[PDB]
Amino acid sequence: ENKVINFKKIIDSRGSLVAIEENKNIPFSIKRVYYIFDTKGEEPRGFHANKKLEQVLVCLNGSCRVILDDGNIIQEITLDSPAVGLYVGPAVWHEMHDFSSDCVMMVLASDYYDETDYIRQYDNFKKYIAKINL
Amino acid sequence: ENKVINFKKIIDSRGSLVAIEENKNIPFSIKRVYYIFDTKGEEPRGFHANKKLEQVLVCLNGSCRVILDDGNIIQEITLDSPAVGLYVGPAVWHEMHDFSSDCVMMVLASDYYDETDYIRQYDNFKKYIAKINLE
Ligand SMILES: Cc1cn([C@H]2C[C@H](O)[C@@H](COP(=O)(O)OP(=O)(O)O)O2)c(=O)[nH]c1=O
Ligand SMILES: Cc1cn([C@H]2C[C@H](O)[C@@H](COP(=O)(O)OP(=O)(O)O)O2)c(=O)[nH]c1=O
Repeated sequence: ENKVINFKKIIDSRGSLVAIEENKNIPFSIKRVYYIFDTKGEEPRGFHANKKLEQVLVCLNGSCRVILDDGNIIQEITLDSPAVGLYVGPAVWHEMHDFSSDCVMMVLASDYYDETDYIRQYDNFKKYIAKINL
Repeated sequence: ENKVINFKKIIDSRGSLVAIEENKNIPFSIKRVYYIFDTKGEEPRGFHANKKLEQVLVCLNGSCRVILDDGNIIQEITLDSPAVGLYVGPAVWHEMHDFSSDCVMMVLASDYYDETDYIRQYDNFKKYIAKINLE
């Protein structure tokens, strides 16, 4: 199961543009937009999962390597094009690594920041899935 | 003052984080998120106004020099910080200039793209506004 989303990209003498509409070219309604920039150090991030939240992750500059695990398959994806979106469904584990220095990462979430929706134990994630599986 | 937006930025060992939340640190509901990149050239962008659309421009990388006009007064602000947003309301003429080479410009909008919400002629815009004032 592929999670990548290629967005229609407009081009011209001016540059590029990519438009992202809730419930249109994305499975959900947008309620939060966030982004990580001016990164340093060599520690990855993420390593969590969400029970309700739905997201789409995009690398708008530079690139970063993403690992997705839906409890079925672990997928690794290097993002380095603002035209490629990565769908991170509920009950899916994710991690960011290899954040280039000029990297800008953006995330579109379907819901406000909720610390309580966050699974922080890979192992617990793995379990939560099982149950889900029955 | 009512146009410029200061987003709470989070800085740590790892980097910086900024989260925008519909109707939280922005006056409207996000229906679409668009962005410009891989720019090049010396021909600007924008030069129109929208009738109902509410927007917010954010320079995620490099810089951009923007112009605003609500018919009334003219304003200019150079967006170069991911933490700064710029509110662009209905009936506001606008222009984007000087995109740095490494510029990423993002825009959060109230609704989906709609070719018909635009005013691509300044005079009509001016008119548009006049017509409004009377009201
Ligand atoms: C993603 C996100 C983060 N934040 C805050 C949460 C933290 O205080 C900070 C970064 O945390 P985050 O990278 O999500 O997790 P961690 O605890 O491992 O650092 O940014 C928000 O306030 N809202 C959001 O939507
Ligand atoms: C902003 C935006 C533009 N577009 C497309 C429509 C146009 O063919 C193209 C150009 O955007 P625009 O700058 O608005 O106009 P113009 O090309 O006349 O200067 O972008 C979308 O499809 N969706 C969007 O959300």
